[PDB]
Amino acid sequence: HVTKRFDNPVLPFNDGVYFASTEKSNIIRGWIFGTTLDSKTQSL
Repeated sequence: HVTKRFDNPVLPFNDGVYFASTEKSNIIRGWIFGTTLDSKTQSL
């Protein structure tokens, strides 16, 4: 909060990705993966 630090940009997924999370309050909720993110393609 402090800046409000709303960090959540689109990032590439080249050949597999390592995600590490430090949490204390169950704040990260999920993940989305795909190509265009506009229902033109199939996304998960």
